[PDB]
Amino acid sequence: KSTTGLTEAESKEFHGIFMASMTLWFGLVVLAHILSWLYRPWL
Amino acid sequence: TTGLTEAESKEFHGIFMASMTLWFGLVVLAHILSWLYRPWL
Amino acid sequence: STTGLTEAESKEFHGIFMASMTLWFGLVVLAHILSWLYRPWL
Amino acid sequence: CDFPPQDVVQTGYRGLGMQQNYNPKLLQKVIDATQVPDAIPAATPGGALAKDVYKNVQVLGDLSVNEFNRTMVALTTWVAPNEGCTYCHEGTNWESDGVYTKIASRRMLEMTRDTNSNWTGHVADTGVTCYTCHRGKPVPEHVWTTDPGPDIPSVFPSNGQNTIGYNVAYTALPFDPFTPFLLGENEIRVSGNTDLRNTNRKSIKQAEWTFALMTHFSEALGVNCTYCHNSRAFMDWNQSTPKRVPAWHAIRNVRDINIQYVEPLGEVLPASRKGPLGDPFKVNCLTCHQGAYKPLFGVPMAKDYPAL
Amino acid sequence: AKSFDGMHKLWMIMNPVSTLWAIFIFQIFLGLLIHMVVLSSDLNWHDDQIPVGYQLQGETLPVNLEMKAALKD
Amino acid sequence: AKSFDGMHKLWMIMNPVSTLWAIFIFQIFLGLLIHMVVLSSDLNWHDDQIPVGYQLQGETLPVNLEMKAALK
Amino acid sequence: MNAKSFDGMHKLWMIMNPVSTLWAIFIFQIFLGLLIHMVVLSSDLNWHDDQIPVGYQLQGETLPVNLEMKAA
Amino acid sequence: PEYQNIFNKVQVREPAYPGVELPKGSLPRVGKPIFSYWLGKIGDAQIGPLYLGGWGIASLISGFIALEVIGLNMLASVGWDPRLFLKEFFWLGLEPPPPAYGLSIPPLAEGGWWLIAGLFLTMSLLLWWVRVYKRAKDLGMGTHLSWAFAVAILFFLTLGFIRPVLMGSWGEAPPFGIFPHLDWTAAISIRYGNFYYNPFHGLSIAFMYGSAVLFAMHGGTILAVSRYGGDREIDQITDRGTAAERAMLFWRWCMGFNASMESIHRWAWWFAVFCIINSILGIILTGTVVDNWYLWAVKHGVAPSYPSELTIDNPYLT
Amino acid sequence: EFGYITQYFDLAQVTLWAFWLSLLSVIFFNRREDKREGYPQEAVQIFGKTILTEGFPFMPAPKTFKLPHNGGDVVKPGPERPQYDFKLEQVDRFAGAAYRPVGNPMLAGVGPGAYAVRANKPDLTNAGDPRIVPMRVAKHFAVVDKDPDPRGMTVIGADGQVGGKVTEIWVDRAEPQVRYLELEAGNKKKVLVPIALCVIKGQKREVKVRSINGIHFNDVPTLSNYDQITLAEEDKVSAYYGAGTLYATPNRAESVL
Ligand code: BCL
Ligand code: BCL
Ligand code: BCL
Ligand code: BCL
Ligand SMILES: CC[C@H]1c2cc3[nH]c4c(c3C)C(=O)[C@H](C(=O)OC)c4c3nc(cc4[nH]c(cc(n2)[C@@H]1C)c(C(C)=O)c4C)[C@@H](C)[C@@H]3CCC(=O)OC/C=C(/C)CCC[C@H](C)CCC[C@H](C)CCCC(C)C
Ligand SMILES: CC(C)=CCC/C(C)=C\CC/C(C)=C/CC/C(C)=C\CC/C(C)=C/CC/C(C)=C/CC/C(C)=C/CC/C(C)=C/CC1=C(C)C(=O)c2ccccc2C1=O
Ligand SMILES: COC(C)(C)CCC/C(C)=C/C=C/C(C)=C/C=C/C(C)=C/C=C\C=C(C)\C=C\C=C(C)\C=C\C=C(/C)CCCC(C)(C)OC
Ligand code: HEM
Ligand code: HEM
Ligand SMILES: [Ca+2]
Ligand SMILES: [Ca+2]
Ligand SMILES: [Ca+2]
Ligand SMILES: [Ca+2]
Ligand SMILES: [Mg+2]
Repeated sequence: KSTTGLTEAESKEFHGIFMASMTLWFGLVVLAHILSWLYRPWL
Repeated sequence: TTGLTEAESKEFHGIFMASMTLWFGLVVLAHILSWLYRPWL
Repeated sequence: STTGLTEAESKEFHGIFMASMTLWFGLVVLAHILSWLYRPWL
Repeated sequence: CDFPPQDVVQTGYRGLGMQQNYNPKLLQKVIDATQVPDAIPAATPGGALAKDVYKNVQVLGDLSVNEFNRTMVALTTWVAPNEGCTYCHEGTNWESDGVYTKIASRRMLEMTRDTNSNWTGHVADTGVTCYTCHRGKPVPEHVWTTDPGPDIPSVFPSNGQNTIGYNVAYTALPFDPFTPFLLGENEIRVSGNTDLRNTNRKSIKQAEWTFALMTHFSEALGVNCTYCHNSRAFMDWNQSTPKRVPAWHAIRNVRDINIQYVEPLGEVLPASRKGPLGDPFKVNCLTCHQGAYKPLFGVPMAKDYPAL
Repeated sequence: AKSFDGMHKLWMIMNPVSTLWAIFIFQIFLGLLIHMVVLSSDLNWHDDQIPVGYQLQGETLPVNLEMKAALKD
Repeated sequence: AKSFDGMHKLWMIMNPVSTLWAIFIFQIFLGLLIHMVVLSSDLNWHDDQIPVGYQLQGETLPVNLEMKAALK
Repeated sequence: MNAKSFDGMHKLWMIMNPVSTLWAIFIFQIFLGLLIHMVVLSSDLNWHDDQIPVGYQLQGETLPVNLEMKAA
Repeated sequence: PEYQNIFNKVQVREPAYPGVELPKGSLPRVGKPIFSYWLGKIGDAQIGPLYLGGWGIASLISGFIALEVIGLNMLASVGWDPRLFLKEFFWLGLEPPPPAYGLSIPPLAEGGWWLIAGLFLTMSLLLWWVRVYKRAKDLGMGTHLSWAFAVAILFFLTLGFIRPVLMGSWGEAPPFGIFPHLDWTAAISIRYGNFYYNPFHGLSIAFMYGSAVLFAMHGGTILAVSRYGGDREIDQITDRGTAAERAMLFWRWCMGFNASMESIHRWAWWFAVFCIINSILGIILTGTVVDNWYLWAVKHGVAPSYPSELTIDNPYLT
Repeated sequence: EFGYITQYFDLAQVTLWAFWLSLLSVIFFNRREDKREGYPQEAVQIFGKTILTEGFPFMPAPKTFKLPHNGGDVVKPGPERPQYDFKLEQVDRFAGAAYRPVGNPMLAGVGPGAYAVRANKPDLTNAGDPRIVPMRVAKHFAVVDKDPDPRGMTVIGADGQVGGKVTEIWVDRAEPQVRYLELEAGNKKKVLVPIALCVIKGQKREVKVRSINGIHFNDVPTLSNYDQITLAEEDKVSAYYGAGTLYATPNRAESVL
């Protein structure tokens, strides 16, 4: 059976930090798009 | 065989179906917005 | 059996396979009815 | 895919290549588009001359009045059959020049007479009429202008190649060979007259420009290289076919049409009939052949009209 | 109504990790493809010059016009 | 609403290191691609001559104009 | 959280190789540097050929020595 | 029928092999070896490790700078659009300078990028040459692979650097495209009167056909005696077994003469190298010594003479 | 003037001559290298006398291979080891006639069943170990699943009969791959079969060996020690299987049409 060797505690830890990082990245993306819309609206 | 028992398969199936439903919901929303902006048919 | 499935397992698989194929063909028919209403090709 | 069978015409010695290949299904599209126009009954002879009866005739002054009216009926059926006689006049003030189409028409009459009389080395006794290019529409179907090329950065000059190239048979060859050759007058020959190094200084790029123009000659007539050459020596006249000699005159003829007549009309026409660089539409091999080895397969229409 | 009961047993014969990877990769490829297919049609939204043409806006700025004038001399 | 409870178990079947590397590489490739797609459209911001054209600005400097006059 | 959300981040290098990452970063940065410089040089913002603050080929063509030699 | 020995039916794994020990003072090998099941169906399954020293890093920096330049110019020719890049990809190219510039260094968007890419590609191939030589020599082997590589590099430099310099123009060299370089091939044949009457071109075609013939023959013969251990050529060379004996009897009976298990590899070497030697000789004389290959062939009694029956009038004589 | 000639002699001409002479000279050297094996040849004379001839061009001077791990020197062209003892009868009374085997054709070592006389040492790895070995001596190998493990299958023999059962796999350590299958025959001997003469069917769990018949697996040559194989033994085994391609059935050497 395919397994990664991580227990359930390690998976919980990884998941916490993964979700935090992804949220921060998407926040920065939204900010970039607001600036671009203010400068050069495309729709 | 995949080595999953029947309980593990049930668990995986639950989460798989939930995720697929959420994804399709987001797709429908994107298409409603696109139809409002630029109708293609 | 050359696939290792017994006769009970084959019966089970066949049941679900036929149900799934019927549902798929139903969706295909629906798509074509909509397309005929919008843009008839024959 | 062009499924078999085909039609092949042999045009040279045996075992040498040198043959033309037709697909019956593609040739039907060229047959299904010719449509020779219908005759106009000859005019009652004698009478008063046009120069003595009409007020502003400057080209067709030595035709009888019957011949004049017949010519006008033909000009309507050849160029503008839908819009009628007022395409090139006002209401019924025939003698006015208030439209540009009348100036254009006068110049075009002159050009057709010049080609029909002075260029028989190319159009030998079949000649041309309006219908040879307009085919019943005011703007001909196959024309060209000086191609600017694709959009590139502003500090990048055009080399004039490496694109798709719709007029040079979809190759990556130079995409506009008409500006140097069919409006300008450049040398097409590139090969030497002896076998060792001599005074010849042409390059491979000039060879590419020639190759581009020849690709257009092939496409515009429906033929191959071997319709006028033997590939083993593209430069020897003693190993060419007789069809190479009319093509030689054709080149010169087209230059005349574009230098004396069509380009000077760039003053008269509106902005609708011009290209990106602001020059009018011009004439090609494809403007009258339109994919056949002779325009309309060589039906002699022009003999019935003494105005041309 | 009872035809699809044993469906969860699918994952006892099909590998879940392989299937997940296949689905993700296919979805990304299809996303790129549909965006490229729509951009190459009349529905294109980057080059349609709506709500305004920006290259045209740059060519007719008064400063650029005045500089292009002083070159014709 | 409790349908996504066991989601954290994803990392017991999918390798975290492989996933991280895949995400990073894909993001860089997509960044390059979208920048190139938008630069090749009407939204281009490098060549639009806004707020001013610089090649044209260099051709009309008084020093260059006076040198081009004395040549011609 | 929102403040304790990034606590264990330093553990990243227990699953990501530091040597591979270092080499990848350096090489990617050099490639990107070359690419952006070439993309900006091919636009209106070009700074080598804009003839600012002066055109040097034009300056060389109009030196008195060159002019006097061309006059014959 | 009987097993044909085209695919491996049963596969076996042991731990990866790191490689024969190098002389002391060498760098380690980079990479951890992986195994491919699909590559193992037809050949060896291990991929890696790899040796990166001084010459193979300078090469790979040069080559990638060249590739970046070529790719970016192809991309600028469509206005930076990647969709159009994929759409019209076989028609794009980086073009040489206009022939009127001669051998000077032209401005960057009118042929200077071509010149840069050519220089960097050249340096890449010479550094790779040194790598190939040193890699074979540090393991104690003969350097036969460097001689053939040198011949290939010389052909790349002939068409491209040496002939354009002897002619006086960079615009005589090929561009970097797919359809563009095919167009170059056709045009240089058209300008210098028909490459079919170039004799070095005929001889190199003889040797390219011969390469295909010889390698079909050798590949067949060794697969046909692999049941007697014929695929192990080193042992059949240093201790001739029945596989080599049968292999040489087959050709002796069939066409009257044969080679040995070591000599056939010298025939292979030469048939691959004479092709390119004649390539160099045929390109280096075109334009610089001979201006029309068909007229040359006529002067030396080579071209056939079809019957005429007609007379065509050269209109420049009239 | 289109074809005017200034001078007949040019450089292309001379260079072409030089090439004709540079070929025509690698032919010479390659043809001389071709004759380091099997020469001088034996020419039969008018009334049966045999002489040694050497051909055109003549044989080269001997060169030496220095084999690794004190495996000796090999001079070529050099001496030959003596042939064994094949018996043959000619069929027609002229030098170019064919020969017939005298006894049992399978056990004669003539025709496709001939073999060479190699060294009685095993082939070595770069470290000095024997190269072809059973998978119990090489303890690090494993068959990749996804592939039918032949251990256990039967060895049907070309007439439908059973030959024996597979009991071992023999691997190659220098290039990891399978070379031989070991099987126990009908009289309980251990014999080898090359993997390039076996069609393996995983589902039938059979190995079909089209070369010889079922009863023929009892007379396959055997090895001295079963932890290694020598060059001579490889030759003997393979040659025995190759003799069956023409001698197994009395109808195999008998003109298809
Ligand atoms: C008209 C279009 C606008 C424009 C509209 C946008 C929009 C909209 C966006 C960008 C975004 C980006 N733009 Mg921009 N941009 C313009 C012109 C440029 C020019 C230029 C030469 O002209 C450059 C060099 C950039 C470069 C960038 C990058 C900083 C960023 C892409 C990040 C990425 O791909 O990470 C992908 C790679 C990874 C995720 C690997 C992970 C590595 C880790 C996480 C660290 C990476 C650091 C990261 C690059 C930047 C974080 C910044 C710091 C807070 C300082 N833009 C023009 C003016 N640009 C994107 C962005 O802002 O992201 C938030 C974005 O959404
Ligand atoms: C005038 C022509 C019509 C048109 C006429 C039709 C017709 C007719 C058909 C489609 C069908 C499809 N069309 Mg359509 N379609 C048009 C324009 C589009 C556009 C677009 C960019 O313009 C897109 C992206 C699509 C895309 C699609 C897909 C949804 C679907 C084919 C799926 C498939 O092959 O799966 C194949 C893959 C598998 C079988 C793998 C396993 C699939 C598993 C089980 C899950 C897949 C989910 C399924 C695709 C989505 C339906 C789920 C429901 C939401 C519950 N069409 C235009 C407007 N289209 C087909 C369809 O509707 O199928 C039901 C169909 O018969
Ligand atoms: C006229 C056409 C409209 C338009 C009509 C549509 C339509 C209709 C749709 C999109 C969809 C998408 N569009 Mg859009 N879109 C337009 C212009 C753009 C532009 C641009 C440069 O102009 C960009 C960059 C995008 C980008 C996107 C993506 C965000 C999304 C496709 C994602 C995907 O491929 O997942 C595929 C990859 C996977 C499934 C792998 C697994 C990924 C997992 C599950 C998590 C990924 C996160 C996801 C990408 C982002 C969700 C974040 C937020 C919660 C929303 N569009 C124009 C304005 N677009 C699709 C979408 O929204 O899907 C929901 C969609 O249906
Ligand atoms: C209409 C066109 C002409 C024609 C015009 C030409 C021209 C011109 C030439 C040939 C040449 C040859 N022609 Mg021809 N040829 C014609 C008809 C034929 C016919 C035929 C059946 O009609 C055949 C069989 C051939 C066959 C041949 C070959 C024998 C010979 C090419 C040698 C070779 O292998 O180069 C391929 C090998 C190389 C190019 C070596 C490259 C080696 C280096 C090391 C590459 C490394 C690259 C690097 C790692 C990757 C770079 C990255 C990228 C650039 C980005 N020609 C017709 C008559 N032909 C060549 C020749 O030999 O002239 C005498 C040649 O120059
Ligand atoms: C005797 C003549 C024949 C010959 C011989 C020959 N070529 C050789 C050798 C020899 C003996 C080598 O030892 C040398 C080598 O190391 O190969 C393993 C090589 C080689 N000949 C190669 C290719 C090659 N040889 C060709 C031709 C020929 N080579 C002749 C027919 C051709 C043709 C016919 O077009 C090609 C494309 C390379 C694989 C290799 C030299 C590698 C090299 O120089 O790489 C360093 C430089 C770089 C550009 C690094 C950057 C990344 C590269 C783009 C990766 C290479 C990938 C590959 C070239 C893909 C093909 C791309 C094309 C589709 C554009
Ligand atoms: C025609 C005539 C007048 C006839 C009268 C004579 C009479 C009466 C009868 C004679 C009887 C018969 C039946 C004769 C037929 C033969 C005749 C007449 C002509 C055929 C001769 C012929 C076709 C020769 C062509 C030879 C050529 C050009 C070969 C091309 C390839 C080439 C150059 C090969 C050289 C390299 C060699 C030798 C390759 C073979 C070779 C290969 C390929 C290995 O792999 C290999 C592996 C391991 C050990 C050895 C070898 C090996 O030797
Ligand atoms: C979008 O892409 C990015 C940027 C992301 C990268 C991707 C790269 C891609 C997709 C590249 C595609 C490349 C292709 C299709 C390349 C095609 C190449 C082919 C078929 C080329 C064929 C022939 C070219 C030849 C033979 C060139 C020979 C040139 C030579 C020998 C140059 C000599 C010049 C020299 C030695 C320099 C002298 C300069 C100096 C300074 C001495 O002059 C005085
Ligand atoms: C059947 C309808 C038409 C009639 C009745 C007609 C009538 C006339 C008349 C009477 C004149 C001479 C008047 C004068 O200048 O004194 C004339 C001249 C002319 N018409 Fe028409 N016309 C017709 C159709 C056309 C059309 C379709 C064209 C344009 C294609 C055209 C182009 C000309 C030109 C160029 C002249 C001047 C001829 C010259 O300079 O010698 N006419 N027309
Ligand atoms: C540069 C492009 C041209 C080329 C290469 C060309 C070539 C030729 C050739 C080779 C022929 C003889 C056909 C044959 O006998 O098989 C021909 C005939 C003819 N062409 Fe063109 N032509 C060109 C342009 C034109 C144009 C523009 C026209 C119209 C104004 C025209 C009108 C004719 C006519 C009427 C004939 C038939 C003459 C006859 O019966 O002998 N051609 N052309
Ligand atoms: Ca004239
Ligand atoms: Ca828009
Ligand atoms: Ca700007
Ligand atoms: Ca500057
Ligand atoms: Mg070109």
